[PDB]
Amino acid sequence: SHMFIDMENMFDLLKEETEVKDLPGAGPLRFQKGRIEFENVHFSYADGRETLQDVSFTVMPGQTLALVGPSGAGKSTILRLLFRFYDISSGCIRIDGQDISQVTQASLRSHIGVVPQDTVLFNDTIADNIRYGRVTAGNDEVEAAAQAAGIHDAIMAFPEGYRTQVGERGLKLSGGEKQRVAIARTILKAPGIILLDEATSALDTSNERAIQASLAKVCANRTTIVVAHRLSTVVNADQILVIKDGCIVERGRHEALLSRGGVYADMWQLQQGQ
Repeated sequence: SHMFIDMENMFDLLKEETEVKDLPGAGPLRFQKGRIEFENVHFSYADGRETLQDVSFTVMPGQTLALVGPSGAGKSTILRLLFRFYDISSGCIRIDGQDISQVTQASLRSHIGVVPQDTVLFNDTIADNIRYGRVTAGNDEVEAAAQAAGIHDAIMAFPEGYRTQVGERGLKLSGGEKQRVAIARTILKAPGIILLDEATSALDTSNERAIQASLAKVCANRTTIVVAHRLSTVVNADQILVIKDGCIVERGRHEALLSRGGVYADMWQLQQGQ
Protein backbone atom coordinates (compact mmCIF):
# COMPACT_ATOMS: atom_id res chain seq x y z
CA SER A 1 0.00 0.00 0.00
CA HIS A 2 3.19 2.15 0.08
CA MET A 3 3.41 1.43 -3.64
CA PHE A 4 2.42 5.12 -3.94
CA ILE A 5 5.30 6.62 -1.92
CA ASP A 6 7.67 8.91 -3.88
CA MET A 7 11.17 8.12 -2.55
CA GLU A 8 12.52 11.47 -3.83
CA ASN A 9 9.91 13.31 -1.74
CA MET A 10 10.89 11.19 1.36
CA PHE A 11 14.54 12.15 0.86
CA ASP A 12 13.49 15.88 0.46
CA LEU A 13 11.54 15.64 3.71
CA LEU A 14 14.40 13.84 5.49
CA LYS A 15 16.77 16.61 4.43
CA GLU A 16 14.40 19.32 5.83
CA GLU A 17 14.10 17.56 9.23
CA THR A 18 17.72 16.51 9.71
CA GLU A 19 19.95 19.09 8.03
CA VAL A 20 20.40 22.69 9.23
CA LYS A 21 20.01 24.50 5.91
CA ASP A 22 18.98 28.01 4.92
CA LEU A 23 15.47 28.37 3.51
CA PRO A 24 15.36 29.06 -0.26
CA GLY A 25 15.55 32.86 -0.58
CA ALA A 26 16.43 33.50 3.09
CA GLY A 27 17.71 37.08 3.48
CA PRO A 28 20.21 38.54 6.06
CA LEU A 29 19.18 38.88 9.67
CA ARG A 30 18.25 42.56 10.16
CA PHE A 31 20.22 43.09 13.34
CA GLN A 32 19.11 46.03 15.43
CA LYS A 33 19.87 45.86 19.15
CA GLY A 34 20.10 42.13 19.78
CA ARG A 35 16.88 41.39 21.71
CA ILE A 36 16.62 37.53 22.06
CA GLU A 37 13.43 35.59 22.58
CA PHE A 38 12.88 31.87 23.16
CA GLU A 39 9.19 31.07 22.96
CA ASN A 40 7.94 27.59 24.13
CA VAL A 41 11.18 26.04 22.79
CA HIS A 42 11.49 22.27 22.87
CA PHE A 43 14.58 20.28 21.73
CA SER A 44 14.34 16.52 21.38
CA TYR A 45 16.85 14.41 19.39
CA ALA A 46 14.67 11.29 19.22
CA ASP A 47 11.50 9.64 20.58
CA GLY A 48 11.37 10.44 24.35
CA ARG A 49 14.79 12.09 24.24
CA GLU A 50 13.81 15.67 25.32
CA THR A 51 16.76 17.84 26.48
CA LEU A 52 14.86 21.19 26.54
CA GLN A 53 11.17 21.38 27.40
CA ASP A 54 8.94 24.47 26.90
CA VAL A 55 11.74 26.95 27.42
CA SER A 56 10.68 30.61 27.21
CA PHE A 57 12.63 33.76 28.12
CA THR A 58 13.48 37.18 26.77
CA VAL A 59 16.90 38.89 27.00
CA MET A 60 16.46 42.60 26.30
CA PRO A 61 19.18 44.38 24.24
CA GLY A 62 22.51 44.76 26.11
CA GLN A 63 21.37 42.65 29.05
CA THR A 64 23.00 39.56 30.42
CA LEU A 65 21.29 36.26 31.20
CA ALA A 66 23.05 33.59 33.33
CA LEU A 67 22.09 29.90 32.89
CA VAL A 68 22.69 27.89 36.07
CA GLY A 69 21.66 24.55 37.52
CA PRO A 70 23.03 21.04 37.95
CA SER A 71 25.11 19.30 35.24
CA GLY A 72 23.08 18.64 32.16
CA ALA A 73 23.01 19.27 28.46
CA GLY A 74 20.11 21.77 28.57
CA LYS A 75 22.19 24.85 29.43
CA SER A 76 24.66 24.54 26.58
CA THR A 77 21.94 23.36 24.16
CA ILE A 78 20.39 26.84 24.62
CA LEU A 79 23.67 28.39 23.40
CA ARG A 80 23.87 25.91 20.49
CA LEU A 81 20.31 26.66 19.39
CA LEU A 82 20.84 30.45 19.37
CA PHE A 83 23.77 29.75 17.06
CA ARG A 84 21.43 27.45 15.05
CA PHE A 85 23.91 24.61 15.46
CA TYR A 86 20.72 22.46 15.67
CA ASP A 87 17.16 23.34 14.68
CA ILE A 88 14.49 23.34 17.42
CA SER A 89 11.81 20.63 17.67
CA SER A 90 9.04 23.20 18.35
CA GLY A 91 8.51 26.80 19.58
CA CYS A 92 10.43 29.73 18.08
CA ILE A 93 13.69 31.55 18.67
CA ARG A 94 13.79 35.18 17.53
CA ILE A 95 16.43 37.86 17.36
CA ASP A 96 15.08 41.38 17.03
CA GLY A 97 11.65 39.94 16.28
CA GLN A 98 12.97 37.63 13.52
CA ASP A 99 12.74 33.83 13.50
CA ILE A 100 16.44 32.77 13.25
CA SER A 101 15.56 29.67 11.16
CA GLN A 102 14.16 31.99 8.43
CA VAL A 103 17.40 33.98 7.84
CA THR A 104 20.83 33.01 6.44
CA GLN A 105 22.94 31.15 9.07
CA ALA A 106 25.94 33.10 7.78
CA SER A 107 24.23 36.42 8.64
CA LEU A 108 22.99 35.07 11.95
CA ARG A 109 26.50 34.01 13.00
CA SER A 110 28.14 37.30 11.90
CA HIS A 111 26.39 39.01 14.88
CA ILE A 112 27.32 36.36 17.52
CA GLY A 113 30.65 35.88 19.31
CA VAL A 114 31.21 32.56 21.02
CA VAL A 115 33.61 32.39 23.95
CA PRO A 116 33.86 28.55 24.60
CA GLN A 117 35.20 26.89 27.76
CA ASP A 118 38.25 25.71 25.87
CA THR A 119 40.05 28.08 23.51
CA VAL A 120 41.01 26.47 20.12
CA LEU A 121 44.53 27.62 19.09
CA PHE A 122 45.60 26.90 15.54
CA ASN A 123 49.15 25.98 14.55
CA ASP A 124 49.77 29.52 13.33
CA THR A 125 51.16 32.91 14.40
CA ILE A 126 49.66 34.58 17.46
CA ALA A 127 48.64 37.45 15.14
CA ASP A 128 46.67 35.10 12.92
CA ASN A 129 45.16 33.34 15.92
CA ILE A 130 43.66 36.61 17.11
CA ARG A 131 42.78 37.62 13.52
CA TYR A 132 40.54 34.52 13.37
CA GLY A 133 37.92 36.68 15.17
CA ARG A 134 37.57 38.74 11.96
CA VAL A 135 39.90 37.54 9.16
CA THR A 136 39.69 40.87 7.27
CA ALA A 137 41.31 42.92 10.11
CA GLY A 138 44.51 44.93 9.56
CA ASN A 139 47.56 44.35 11.74
CA ASP A 140 46.83 47.58 13.71
CA GLU A 141 43.41 46.27 14.76
CA VAL A 142 44.94 42.93 15.81
CA GLU A 143 47.38 44.86 18.00
CA ALA A 144 44.64 47.05 19.51
CA ALA A 145 42.54 43.90 20.23
CA ALA A 146 45.61 42.26 21.89
CA GLN A 147 46.20 45.50 23.86
CA ALA A 148 42.61 45.66 25.01
CA ALA A 149 42.58 41.94 26.02
CA GLY A 150 45.81 42.50 27.98
CA ILE A 151 48.12 40.18 26.03
CA HIS A 152 50.00 42.72 23.92
CA ASP A 153 52.89 43.10 26.36
CA ALA A 154 53.23 39.32 26.72
CA ILE A 155 53.29 38.95 22.92
CA MET A 156 56.04 41.57 22.70
CA ALA A 157 58.08 39.41 25.14
CA PHE A 158 57.54 36.38 22.81
CA PRO A 159 60.61 35.28 20.83
CA GLU A 160 59.14 36.48 17.50
CA GLY A 161 56.53 39.00 18.76
CA TYR A 162 53.28 38.85 16.72
CA ARG A 163 54.85 36.40 14.29
CA THR A 164 55.43 33.90 17.15
CA GLN A 165 54.07 30.46 16.22
CA VAL A 166 51.58 29.19 18.80
CA GLY A 167 49.29 26.20 19.13
CA GLU A 168 50.26 22.59 19.60
CA ARG A 169 53.32 22.85 17.26
CA GLY A 170 54.25 26.35 18.62
CA LEU A 171 55.02 28.29 21.82
CA LYS A 172 53.07 27.12 24.94
CA LEU A 173 50.72 29.89 26.13
CA SER A 174 49.61 29.94 29.79
CA GLY A 175 45.94 29.38 30.60
CA GLY A 176 45.63 33.17 31.14
CA GLU A 177 47.11 33.99 27.73
CA LYS A 178 44.95 31.36 26.00
CA GLN A 179 41.82 32.84 27.55
CA ARG A 180 42.90 36.36 26.53
CA VAL A 181 43.27 35.17 22.90
CA ALA A 182 39.56 34.22 22.99
CA ILE A 183 38.75 37.68 24.33
CA ALA A 184 40.85 39.47 21.65
CA ARG A 185 39.10 37.38 18.97
CA THR A 186 35.80 38.57 20.33
CA ILE A 187 36.90 42.23 20.49
CA LEU A 188 37.95 41.98 16.82
CA LYS A 189 34.56 40.47 15.84
CA ALA A 190 32.63 43.23 17.70
CA PRO A 191 29.47 41.11 17.78
CA GLY A 192 26.11 42.40 19.15
CA ILE A 193 25.50 39.09 20.95
CA ILE A 194 27.94 37.08 23.14
CA LEU A 195 27.52 33.39 24.07
CA LEU A 196 29.88 32.61 26.91
CA ASP A 197 30.48 29.15 28.35
CA GLU A 198 32.52 29.62 31.53
CA ALA A 199 35.40 27.34 32.30
CA THR A 200 35.23 25.04 35.32
CA SER A 201 38.95 25.48 36.05
CA ALA A 202 40.34 28.72 37.58
CA LEU A 203 43.59 30.57 37.61
CA ASP A 204 45.42 32.38 40.45
CA THR A 205 43.36 35.04 42.24
CA SER A 206 45.11 37.93 40.46
CA ASN A 207 44.62 36.52 36.96
CA GLU A 208 41.06 35.35 37.63
CA ARG A 209 40.05 38.84 38.72
CA ALA A 210 41.81 40.42 35.72
CA ILE A 211 40.24 37.92 33.23
CA GLN A 212 36.82 38.21 34.85
CA ALA A 213 37.19 41.97 34.52
CA SER A 214 38.17 41.78 30.79
CA LEU A 215 35.22 39.44 30.10
CA ALA A 216 32.86 41.76 32.02
CA LYS A 217 34.19 44.61 29.85
CA VAL A 218 33.74 42.92 26.39
CA CYS A 219 30.20 41.90 27.40
CA ALA A 220 29.39 45.47 28.35
CA ASN A 221 26.64 46.89 26.15
CA ARG A 222 26.14 43.55 24.41
CA THR A 223 23.36 41.03 24.79
CA THR A 224 24.98 38.17 26.68
CA ILE A 225 23.91 34.59 27.49
CA VAL A 226 26.32 32.81 29.81
CA VAL A 227 26.47 29.23 31.05
CA ALA A 228 27.77 30.31 34.43
CA HIS A 229 30.02 28.69 37.05
CA ARG A 230 31.43 31.73 38.86
CA LEU A 231 29.39 33.30 41.68
CA SER A 232 30.36 36.84 40.56
CA THR A 233 28.86 36.22 37.12
CA VAL A 234 25.56 35.17 38.62
CA VAL A 235 25.34 37.92 41.26
CA ASN A 236 25.87 40.50 38.53
CA ALA A 237 23.48 39.06 35.85
CA ASP A 238 20.33 40.96 34.80
CA GLN A 239 18.45 37.64 34.96
CA ILE A 240 19.20 34.08 36.12
CA LEU A 241 17.51 30.91 34.78
CA VAL A 242 17.77 27.81 36.95
CA ILE A 243 17.57 24.81 34.54
CA LYS A 244 16.98 21.24 35.77
CA ASP A 245 16.19 18.33 33.41
CA GLY A 246 15.64 20.69 30.47
CA CYS A 247 13.14 22.91 32.36
CA ILE A 248 13.33 26.43 33.75
CA VAL A 249 12.35 25.75 37.37
CA GLU A 250 12.92 29.25 38.63
CA ARG A 251 14.04 32.64 37.46
CA GLY A 252 14.84 36.21 38.45
CA ARG A 253 17.72 38.40 39.65
CA HIS A 254 20.18 37.06 42.32
CA GLU A 255 18.63 38.96 45.24
CA ALA A 256 15.03 38.03 44.21
CA LEU A 257 15.98 34.29 43.98
CA LEU A 258 17.61 34.37 47.40
CA SER A 259 14.50 35.87 48.99
CA ARG A 260 12.27 33.50 47.03
CA GLY A 261 13.92 30.76 49.12
CA GLY A 262 13.81 27.90 46.56
CA VAL A 263 16.43 25.75 44.69
CA TYR A 264 18.79 28.64 43.90
CA ALA A 265 18.60 29.85 47.55
CA ASP A 266 19.36 26.32 48.75
CA MET A 267 22.38 26.16 46.43
CA TRP A 268 23.55 29.55 47.80
CA GLN A 269 23.19 28.40 51.41
CA LEU A 270 25.14 25.19 50.57
CA GLN A 271 28.02 27.20 48.97
CA GLN A 272 28.17 29.63 51.95
CA GLY A 273 28.71 26.94 54.58
CA GLN A 274 27.60 26.50 58.20
